[PDB]
Amino acid sequence: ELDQLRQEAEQLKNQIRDARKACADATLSQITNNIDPVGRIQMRTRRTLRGHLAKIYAMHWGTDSRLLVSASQDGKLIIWDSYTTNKVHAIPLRSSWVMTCAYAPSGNYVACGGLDNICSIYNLKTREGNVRVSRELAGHTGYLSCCRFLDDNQIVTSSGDTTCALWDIETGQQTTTFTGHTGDVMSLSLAPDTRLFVSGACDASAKLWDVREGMCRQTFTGHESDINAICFFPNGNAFATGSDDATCRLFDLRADQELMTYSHDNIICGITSVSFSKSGRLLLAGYDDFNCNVWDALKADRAGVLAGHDNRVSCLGVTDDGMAVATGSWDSFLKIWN
Amino acid sequence: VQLVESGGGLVQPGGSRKLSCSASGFAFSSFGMHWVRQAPEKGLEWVAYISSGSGTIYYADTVKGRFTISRDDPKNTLFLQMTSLRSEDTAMYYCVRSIYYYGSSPFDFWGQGTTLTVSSSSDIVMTQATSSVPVTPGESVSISCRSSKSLLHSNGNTYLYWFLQRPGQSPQLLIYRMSNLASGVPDRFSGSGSGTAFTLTISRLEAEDVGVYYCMQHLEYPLTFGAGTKLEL
Amino acid sequence: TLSAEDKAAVERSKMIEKQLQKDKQVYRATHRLLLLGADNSGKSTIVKQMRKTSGIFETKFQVDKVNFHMFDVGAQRDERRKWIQCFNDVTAIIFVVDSSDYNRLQEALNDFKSIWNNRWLRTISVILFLNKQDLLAEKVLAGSKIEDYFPEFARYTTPEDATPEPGEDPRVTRAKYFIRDEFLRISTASGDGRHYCYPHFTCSVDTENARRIFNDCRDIIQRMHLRQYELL
Amino acid sequence: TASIAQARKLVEQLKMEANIDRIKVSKAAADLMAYCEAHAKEDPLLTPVPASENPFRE
Amino acid sequence: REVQASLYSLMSLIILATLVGNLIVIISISHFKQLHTPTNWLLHSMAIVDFLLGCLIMPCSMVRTVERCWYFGEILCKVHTSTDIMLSSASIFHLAFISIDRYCAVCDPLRYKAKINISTILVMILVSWSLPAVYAFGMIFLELNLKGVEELYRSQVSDLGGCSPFFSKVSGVLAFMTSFYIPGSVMLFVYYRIYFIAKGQARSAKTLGIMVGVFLVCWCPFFLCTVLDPFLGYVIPPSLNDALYWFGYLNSALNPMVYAFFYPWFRR
Ligand SMILES: CNC[C@@H]1OCCc2ccsc21
Repeated sequence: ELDQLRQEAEQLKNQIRDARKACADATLSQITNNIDPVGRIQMRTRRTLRGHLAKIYAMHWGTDSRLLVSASQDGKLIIWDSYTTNKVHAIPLRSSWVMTCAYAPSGNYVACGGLDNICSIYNLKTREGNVRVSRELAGHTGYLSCCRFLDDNQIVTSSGDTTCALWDIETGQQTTTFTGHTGDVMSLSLAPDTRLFVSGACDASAKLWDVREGMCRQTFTGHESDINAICFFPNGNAFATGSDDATCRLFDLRADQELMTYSHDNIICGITSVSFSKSGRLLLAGYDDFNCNVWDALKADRAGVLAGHDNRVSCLGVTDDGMAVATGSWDSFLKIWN
Repeated sequence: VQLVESGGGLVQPGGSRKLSCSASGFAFSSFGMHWVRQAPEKGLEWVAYISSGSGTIYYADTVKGRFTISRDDPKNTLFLQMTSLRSEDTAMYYCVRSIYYYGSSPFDFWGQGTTLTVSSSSDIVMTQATSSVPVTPGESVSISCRSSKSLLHSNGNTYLYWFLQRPGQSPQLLIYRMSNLASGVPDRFSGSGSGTAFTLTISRLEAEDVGVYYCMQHLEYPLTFGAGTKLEL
Repeated sequence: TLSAEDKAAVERSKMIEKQLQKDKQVYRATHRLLLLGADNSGKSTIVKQMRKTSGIFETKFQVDKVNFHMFDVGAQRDERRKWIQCFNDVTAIIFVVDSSDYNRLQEALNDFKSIWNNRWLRTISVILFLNKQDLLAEKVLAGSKIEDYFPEFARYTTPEDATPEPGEDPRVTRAKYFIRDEFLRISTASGDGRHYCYPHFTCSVDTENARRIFNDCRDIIQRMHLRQYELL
Repeated sequence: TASIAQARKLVEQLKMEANIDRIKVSKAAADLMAYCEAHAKEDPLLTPVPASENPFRE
Repeated sequence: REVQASLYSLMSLIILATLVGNLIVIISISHFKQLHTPTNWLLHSMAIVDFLLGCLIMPCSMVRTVERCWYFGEILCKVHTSTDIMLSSASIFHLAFISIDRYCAVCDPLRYKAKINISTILVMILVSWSLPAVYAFGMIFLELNLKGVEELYRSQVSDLGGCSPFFSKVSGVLAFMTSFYIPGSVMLFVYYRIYFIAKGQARSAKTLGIMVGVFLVCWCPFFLCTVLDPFLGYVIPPSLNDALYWFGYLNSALNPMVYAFFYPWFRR
């Protein structure tokens, strides 16, 4: 009937958890105590980009380190110029309930999708001075919650129908599909080598995916609530998560463990975005109480605050070279910090 | 993308005639419409410049009180006006495009041009090195261009262009802003510079490369041109 | 802004700003509505009367030179607790119920209780619709009763404020207003003077639903502004 | 029952996930300090940059 | 004197209160990015008017009545009186347009943001700022208020040192009308119908009482005395008239408080 399944369940549970607990010799705090911290840091607003009507949900830095893109509920994609505070392109959507956007590493395409079960592709470089749609992806059941680029031809999308899917832009059909999540998944973080990527869902569990074989590898658990922001360590061996219970955690791939947890008593709202710095020392995580925060990754301590947004923070980006940090919010202004 | 203009010919001195340029196959409303003029036997030179939204209209020092350019954004057609033609009104008129934003490549597509014949300061001056050089199909070629003043700007950008009109063909674009390659020209072409003297270096060579090569500056409003360096087999 | 190129850059970035101004001017003069319901409820016919695995649908109706945009969510997952955050700026919610079934109404009551009390759905007034009333009449003149599933119907009396328009049968009106009050009890226990409930009695073909929506929206905006300007 | 298909795949996935090696916290921690100490020099955000160097001045 | 020192104390308190109350509003609504709604621009414009009045014209007429004599030239008298007229008329016009904005908000709720946009507010500020200058300069510098009353003006007031403005039989009535009767009627009518609309809705309203009480206790005596004095035969002691001008002034002092500190949405 059903007695066979649970027996194997606790069998595997006790087979894995004992080894996982035994591998944990000591916490990172003991080692990191000796390192001199960095102390107190000032960050100041250096620009303020204005022009969006409604709230803002996404942004993505370019490889050029000078261009960036953002999407809004009024149905707009706008491509800025971070140096001279200019606008380059203004793209109108078809479905106004957009939730994510991406900028191609080669700087040739952008993709967006949301509460229409479709991810679109816009071609920035053509012979006619326009930006047009070129490949519109249908096949998902739920809303799109994340999307990332591998190259000019392979794109990874995350959807509300509990399945991740690797696509092929040239033909428009999937080449792989990932299953294993009970609840709808919210975000995915690529690897620096573009051969693996982690995933997060509303199930308080994070998994590891391998593109080439299309099969899962590991499962990470420990959060008390759902996960709505994940970011991958620059080294290529760790990642950090963001939950709705005022908690951010650090995880290790090879060790299969849970590292320091970044929480404070005076915080009640839920994290919305997480990002690192070029050297991995700083973690920048915006919060629903109108304020971003910055932490010391090694010591798990607050070092200064970046206030100045009137409403919720929804997106957060750090340049490739570490020059500047851009923050977006529901009050429709992006503030650059340097 | 195809641009076509019609009209022109033989007129008696002092007349005024209207030239129209018709554009099809692209979003004309978002492009500038420079008028670069080529003398019947000499190098290129400016005639006018209207921006995309008809905001700014520069004119040429030689002709400013007689030449007016107008555009018809709905019908998508470009116009030129002249007054009291002199003997100099014999040169060649071409329809050029351009587009300005971060990372753009101005001066992309040129028209076929129209022919008109008339019966009987502090400008940055640039001069090209030679006028004719014999070449071998497979050797390495180099051309040099000189500018009176430094072209590099405070924002770290050098405004130099290499066009290379081919015989019997309208001009083209190879290298834009010193060290950047144009839209799918053969990769053998390249460019290098220092700030005042510049060199165009072709690695291999083919029968197509024959023609005349030009120099152009874009640091400050007036757009001066080089003389030309013909290559013969 | 020294070289001519940067001048053309700022000119382009100004043209874009003018286009955004026009878009904002159009965006300001339009009201967005969210339509919710179940499968058995005739919300599939309300949209047709007003008028591919897609995820959302849009329909447009104009009354007295005011534009209303109502978004009906199509093929989505059952759980809505995650995509409901995008809708905390709309004017009102048009809830729909089929009051003929008498047994699959506890689910509707729980759904209303969940929607009304959502933390992101505060400050949003809800317009309640009671659909397919002729079926209730055609099911109640034969007697399948409501006492089978709702025992407390036996101690219910028609309130004095009731105004039965048809007058076909007192029991019809008693049961109708019983269901109305049963739905209305949910909103009264909370809401603390920030948002309301506007019940109605609708059937299949009712060519007055647009006017009801218009009047309810007008009476929501007026209350909001009066609250803002310290007059309530 | 008809849920035998869903039942097994969890078992094979659990068997697969068990077959992964462990390196404990010695290699896990030490790599992070090595990387951060090596690359802390060029970090622009961590150490304030000269006003002439950064491009978002004034 | 003790009386003079006390009067100077009240006058200086009024000037300081006016300047600080207007500066707070100006700086706050100028800097803050979210507080950029068009009605806030109307409030900003009125605040600038009031600050200019409090910095320019309050001290002159402060000095100008304590010793009961004018210590400046004859050319200065015309400029001050005319600028005083301009600034007071501008303040009253700003109050009148704030009241319609309120009426357009409540009486027509669906088409509020479609019609009260920032182009209309710019037109409102331009009309508020332009016409008072026109009719004030035209009446004062091009002498039309002294027409017909030159004899008494030359005889009694101009013989001694004084800078008291003078109004003829028709000039006083025209000033009374154009500066008090139209805006007063507009505000009364508007803040009166909203009362019935919000008494019925709460069936299924004293703040406007305050917003009318100040405007009518603090200008009615002035303008009534101004329009009635020529008919009586010039019997009003000027010592009273000093207390009148100061009414409006006191109005200039208290006006930004009512429209800024009363509302919670600006208080934070
Ligand atoms: C604040 N003083 C008001 C000013 O005093 C001179 C006469 C007059 C007429 C309109 S307002 C005015």
